[PDB]
Amino acid sequence: LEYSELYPIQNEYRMMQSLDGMWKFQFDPEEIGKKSGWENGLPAPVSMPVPSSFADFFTDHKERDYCGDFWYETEFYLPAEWRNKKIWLRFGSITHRGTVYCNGMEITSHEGGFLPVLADISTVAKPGQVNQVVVKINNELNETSLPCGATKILNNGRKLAKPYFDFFNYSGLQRSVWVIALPEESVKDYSVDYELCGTDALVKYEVVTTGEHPVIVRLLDAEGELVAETEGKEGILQVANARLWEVRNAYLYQIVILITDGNGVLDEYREKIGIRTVRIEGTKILLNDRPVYLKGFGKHEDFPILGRGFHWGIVKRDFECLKWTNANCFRTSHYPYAEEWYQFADEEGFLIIDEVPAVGMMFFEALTVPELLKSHIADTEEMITRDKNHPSVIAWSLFNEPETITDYAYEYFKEVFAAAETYDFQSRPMTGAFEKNSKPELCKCYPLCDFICLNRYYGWYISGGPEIEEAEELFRDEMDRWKAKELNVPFVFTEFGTDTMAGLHKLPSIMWSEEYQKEYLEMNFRVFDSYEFVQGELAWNFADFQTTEGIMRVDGNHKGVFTRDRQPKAAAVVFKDRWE
Amino acid sequence: LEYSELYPIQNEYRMMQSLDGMWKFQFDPEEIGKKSGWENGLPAPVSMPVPSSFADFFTDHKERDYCGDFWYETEFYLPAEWRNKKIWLRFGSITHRGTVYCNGMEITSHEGGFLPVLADISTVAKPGQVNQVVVKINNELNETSLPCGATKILNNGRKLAKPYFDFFNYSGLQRSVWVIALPEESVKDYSVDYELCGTDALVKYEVVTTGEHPVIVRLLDAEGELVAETEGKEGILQVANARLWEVRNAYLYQIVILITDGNGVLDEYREKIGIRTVRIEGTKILLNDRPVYLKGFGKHEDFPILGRGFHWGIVKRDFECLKWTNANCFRTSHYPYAEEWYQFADEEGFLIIDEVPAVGMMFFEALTVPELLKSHIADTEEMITRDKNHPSVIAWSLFNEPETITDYAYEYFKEVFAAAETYDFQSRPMTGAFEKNSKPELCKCYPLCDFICLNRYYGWYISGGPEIEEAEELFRDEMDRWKAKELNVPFVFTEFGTDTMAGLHKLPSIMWSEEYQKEYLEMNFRVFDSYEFVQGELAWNFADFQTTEGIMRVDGNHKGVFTRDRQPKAAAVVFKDRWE
Ligand SMILES: CCC[C@@H]1NC[C@@H](O)[C@H](O)[C@H]1C(=O)O
Ligand SMILES: CCC[C@@H]1NC[C@@H](O)[C@H](O)[C@H]1C(=O)O
Repeated sequence: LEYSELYPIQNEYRMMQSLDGMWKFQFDPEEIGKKSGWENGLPAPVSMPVPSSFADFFTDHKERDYCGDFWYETEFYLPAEWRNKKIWLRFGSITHRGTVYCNGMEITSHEGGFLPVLADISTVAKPGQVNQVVVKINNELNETSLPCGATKILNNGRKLAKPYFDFFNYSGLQRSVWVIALPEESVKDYSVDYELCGTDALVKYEVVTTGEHPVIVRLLDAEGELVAETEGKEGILQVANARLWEVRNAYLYQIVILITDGNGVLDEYREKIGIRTVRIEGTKILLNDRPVYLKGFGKHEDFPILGRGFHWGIVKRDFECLKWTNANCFRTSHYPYAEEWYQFADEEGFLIIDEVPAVGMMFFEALTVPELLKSHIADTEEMITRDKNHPSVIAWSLFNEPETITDYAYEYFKEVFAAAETYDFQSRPMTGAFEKNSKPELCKCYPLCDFICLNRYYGWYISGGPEIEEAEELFRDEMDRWKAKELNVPFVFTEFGTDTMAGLHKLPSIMWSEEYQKEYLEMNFRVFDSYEFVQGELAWNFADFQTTEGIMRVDGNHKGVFTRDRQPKAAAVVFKDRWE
Repeated sequence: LEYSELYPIQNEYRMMQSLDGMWKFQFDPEEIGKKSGWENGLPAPVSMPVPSSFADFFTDHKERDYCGDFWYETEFYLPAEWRNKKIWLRFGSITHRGTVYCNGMEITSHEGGFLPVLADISTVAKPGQVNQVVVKINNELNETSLPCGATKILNNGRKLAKPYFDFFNYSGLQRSVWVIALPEESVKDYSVDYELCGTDALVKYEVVTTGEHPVIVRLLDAEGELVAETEGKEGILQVANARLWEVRNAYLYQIVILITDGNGVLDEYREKIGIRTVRIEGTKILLNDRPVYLKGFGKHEDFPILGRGFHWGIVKRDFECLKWTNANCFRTSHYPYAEEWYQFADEEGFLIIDEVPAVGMMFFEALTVPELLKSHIADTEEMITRDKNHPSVIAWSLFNEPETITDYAYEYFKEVFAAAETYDFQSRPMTGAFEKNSKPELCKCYPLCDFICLNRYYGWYISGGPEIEEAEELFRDEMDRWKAKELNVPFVFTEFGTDTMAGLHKLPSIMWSEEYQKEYLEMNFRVFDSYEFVQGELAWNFADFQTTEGIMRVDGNHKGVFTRDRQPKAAAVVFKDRWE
């Protein structure tokens, strides 16, 4: 990468200033912004909160459903002291794609709406002056970038997003934005990997800097005491009597990376890390050499009014709810989340399956597929480079429900997995979520996976309601087929659930009632527990969330175990009791 | 005041750094923190979002309902450049009362949970180092501070808040927190007052600084061009062809206040202001010499999960909803809001009745009343000093539903109104909201008001439901009595409404149904419109909001016209159509 993914910090060598707040904002339906000097300032803006999704603020359909080019602007005062440093704009994300301008100058463009965008403004920044940032953003969907979809043209050239995925096309500046200053020679990247040696541990590391000066790496314990120190861009930190990062029982060391010259320090980067190993052994998932059974949910970045907008309050409530259910894991369905989610998971000892936005791929024979592959690999590189050093991240999900039964699909995913392996210093488990169409006798892609993730809806989409006993039989039939393959790999259910309207009660139960959600889960558990190789269950979904409007979605997706405002339906207790 | 209420800005002279994010947090039920040295760091903290109210994150009752002492902590790097500046911690608020520590040292204490707390850390700050802030907060209610209530002690020592008011006792660090650096001689306060002279305007001003050097005041138009300049701490800016700030049609000038010495500028403060006049003439409220009829709502700072936590997203959605109803006004029931609300009202041309938290006073013969009065006047000073220069703020509300029929109450409020007048350079209208118990024949306090605000619930608390025809006659009976008093002042209804459960439909309507809310409002409008001296209507409430639990509150107060997640009930269209 031509930039650092490292989370910004502030110390003697590194500075940061938050650009969060009310920005200026303007829709650009005629695509005339770059033609009309908008990169020097928007002509008729309104105020827009950052971070947030823009959609749900407005009271008119055409604003909520806006698809196309739209613009953000703000101004910030840059302290004189920042002069001649490497000055960067850092966006938590820009959804889905955009071009960053600063002081009227095009700086960078980025494709992919769920990972950091870094824009080097060193040569155009004005220290000791007011500076301007303008962002051209586009939220259209296509088949050459993730997540995939189409764009429909209505009356008067009005664009409408048509997702190939089941979540609302929220967009904008949905995460925090910073302007930062780095030293001219800086720590750009680092990677850690762990080995357990009895009561001791080894922290293997690599550091990438933008210069040739000497590197020192220190490890501090949770009280800030030095426990290990080594010299060099590559080395091993030996940790006596290591306190391991454990499931729902985190312990975090602090790694400190220093660049020195002679007597003085040029740069210092610090980050909390956790000493832990994750391995697949036969059909078991091992955390620190002990089997762990995954218990939790697929989630979304989704909340009333804010859309996918980041807010620590959402993190806090969601983790308190997760803990109350006795969960230990969640999947970042269906895109990398704000970095802050992983920081918190690290502190709370939660396990994360980190997922790239490869959703809506079902297809692999189109002439656009080479471009799609490039995008998919790029997103994978960015995700892994960003998230690899979180102890919470124990697996990568490289797709959700693609077509997998053709040789077209196999050669495609072979390239993605190959690329992912080169990016992850830890080589931790890689997987993807399979839809039912990926039949055991047909699927060609499951051998690429370290463990297999299944999304199954026996009792909802297949033989629901009065046919639920047939659903169970069909479920066991498929699992018997997987069992007979004797693949000797763990299986994790990454989706199963029923749309459930809070307050809809019926005796006997019906599809959409709270009682049916309970009965469906009970049936699914009976099936899960019948197969030794099942090693995890992540329910779909943690909470009701927004989707595209349609005849199958009653104000979004109601397969939540919690309501959208984060309150438990009856089925939440079923999970709580089972996972205890 | 021993500090500045001015909103923080960043420029060559003034620096700011956000402390928002995840803080450390610890409950202190045994009241042991200070004797245990917690000001040096919390021993077993959890993470808590700032800004937010802490209550609704947790999944246990005793955490949600916690009443007593609790502590916050965070750390921040101070740039070395900030040395030789005056360095301050600035809390948007600390709810309800607290003591600020920095680097282990007690800095300041504050009583009053809805206005800024400033802590001068100049002498203890360590520029170029990590610094620590710890805050001890208490959220108990009593009768010597606002808002009033009691604190119940359960037999096991556990405390429970018992409000005398109808909103949940949210508390914590509910607004943004900054650390800021000011020049050693700085602009501390300023006041503007307007006079309209044909097509021109006069901006009279006073500036208070922390030194004796010359002051220059400039006024810039909305495009940044100079329209007026004067020298001196007191003066008049002459504005040719002034573009007045108008209801729902804002125009904002920028005032620029400079301190200078012989070698140049020492400090620069800039703020947007709007040229407008507010006057009461007979039964009319005049804005820029033209009558205005107030149309809008009482609001709350209240949102799912965040509690009263500030978020620009809530501001944006709420103002879009307000504009959609064709409103022009809201009251900050029942406490000053975060400053950002007023900034936005200034931009959107909304009128604000700014209200001090004098709620729950019904009582004035108790030995504790002199201390309550001092608290009330202190909050009034802070509110008016903070908010006086907003063009949106057209009136001060100095109470909500106190006892007003005794001589004790009259002497009390006489002092509050006198104090408020001394603090407001503009001498704008002052008022308070009266309950029904303040009968026209018995109330002694309405003559203190420049206009009268009535809270009335004819058709809800009085003769609701099958008796609504009687309610209308009773309402007209009271209004006929007010009419016969011929007070020649405007009346504004500041509360009227019905609890309404979204989705409860009945024909014929019943109390709590959406249809009844519509019929109740239609009845109230017929009465309002029967009296010339009625000059405004602010419905209770904009949105459903959280209250203490009880047999009368079904998950909070449902008199909202919008739901808590900001969607319109049937009655919302009734307002929209009337106010259009
Ligand atoms: C049978 C595929 C189910 C589908 N899987 C992907 C999720 O993103 C959707 O929300 C989920 C659903 O339809 O509920
Ligand atoms: C008869 C007084 C009514 C009362 N007034 C003050 C508000 O803070 C309450 O919410 C409102 C209510 O009970 O709805």
